[PDB]
Amino acid sequence: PTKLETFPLDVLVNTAAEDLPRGVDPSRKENYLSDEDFKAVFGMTRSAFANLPLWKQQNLKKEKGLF
Repeated sequence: PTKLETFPLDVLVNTAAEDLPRGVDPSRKENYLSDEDFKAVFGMTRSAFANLPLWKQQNLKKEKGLF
């Protein structure tokens, strides 16, 4: 698919789901973080995160306000 746009961490954490930017899926907020923000928040590669069990992906996001 088309490369996703990048959005600041605070926009993703503070904006209600229905108020988010066009193209932004609130169930996949981590995919819109810049590489710098993703690395800082999750401390692992995107592929590594995507390969984790769903419960773990969700739990890590919950502790960061990204779920």
